[PDB]
Amino acid sequence: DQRVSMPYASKGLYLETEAGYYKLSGEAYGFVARIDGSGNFQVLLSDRYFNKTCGLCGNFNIFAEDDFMTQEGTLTSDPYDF
Amino acid sequence: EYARTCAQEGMVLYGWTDHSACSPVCPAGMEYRQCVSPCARTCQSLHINEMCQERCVDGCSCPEGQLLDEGLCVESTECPCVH
Amino acid sequence: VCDATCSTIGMAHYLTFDGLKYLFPGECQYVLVQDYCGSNPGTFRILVGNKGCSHPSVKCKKRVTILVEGGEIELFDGEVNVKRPMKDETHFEVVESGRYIILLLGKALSVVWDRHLSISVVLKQTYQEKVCGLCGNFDGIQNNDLTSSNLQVEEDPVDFGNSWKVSSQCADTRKVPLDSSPATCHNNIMKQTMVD
Ligand SMILES: *[C@@H]1O[C@H](CO)[C@@H](O)[C@H](O)[C@H]1NC(C)=O
Ligand SMILES: [Ca+2]
Ligand SMILES: [Ca+2]
Repeated sequence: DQRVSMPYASKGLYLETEAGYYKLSGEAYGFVARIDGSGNFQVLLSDRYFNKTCGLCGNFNIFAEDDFMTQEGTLTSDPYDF
Repeated sequence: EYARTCAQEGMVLYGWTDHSACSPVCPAGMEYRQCVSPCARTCQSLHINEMCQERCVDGCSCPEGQLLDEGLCVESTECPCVH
Repeated sequence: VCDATCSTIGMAHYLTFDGLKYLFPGECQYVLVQDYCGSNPGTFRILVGNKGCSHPSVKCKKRVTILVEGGEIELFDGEVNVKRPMKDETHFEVVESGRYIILLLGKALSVVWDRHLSISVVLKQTYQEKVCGLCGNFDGIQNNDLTSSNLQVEEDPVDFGNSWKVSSQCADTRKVPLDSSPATCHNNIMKQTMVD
């Protein structure tokens, strides 16, 4: 809840700005998030989490049709209740 | 979005915003380049090279000179000191 | 004149050549020592880089990138790795003897590494005020080892090492309020005696 300044580097998470746009790097944990001026989240993520990380950005497999596997595990046709 | 999704695949595209009549928003002094290095040579920096072999990233940056100093582009002649 | 020796005693301390312990907890990458200083050719650029090391703990693995003879040999996680072999391989040498990684690089340069945190670079009589960095200038004068990159002596070391970070846009470390008790030993006077 405490507002901190920026940059910031605690716990292996460097919270920097790159190219006028904000970045949150976690290379120890395997991810690089960022946001632009308009607001457009982006998540670059390593191959260590292949057919793993299940969430709102889907699993990191090769296929693109099966990547709505709900928190139970259910291939749903709807992109919304997922 | 379509620009970046092709860039990530290993094939970048160039100058598409010249005629598209839409440039992404950025603060004053900078506008949207394409494939600028992340290791922006700023003012209070150490002149070291060939450690930043990182990949190339899109985003807005300063003009050819006009080094960065605290979130604004300022001319290289007026580089301050710090104490 | 004898052969001087930097060190990194623990997670966040530094012992200069001439002899000056000081406190600098950082989390970016920092120039431990180099030769490209002012008006010189710039042969070697030993660097050091820590992650999660502002508060010492079982975290804080160090990374070390040493840049001599157009090379890039670096080390972390126990082993040494060559990302770019250097030209004159004759001077190169690696002596994995005991708990250490002794590592020569020339007639007047050597490095030691205890596989965990310590960095003890040894230089010879050759230089004598040709270097600078977090280890100082190697001149014998013991109270000018805080000459920052902007060519002035500072009094507070936490503003010194912030001058020597490579990435000029990462986070500069915070001026900690001074006290004899660190975080865990703060208001835990029982434990502060068992450690003493
Ligand atoms: C993903 O996980 C499943 C279950 O372990 C496995 O059968 C599959 O080979 C993995 N990768 C692919 C190609 O789906
Ligand atoms: Ca998928
Ligand atoms: Ca000195």
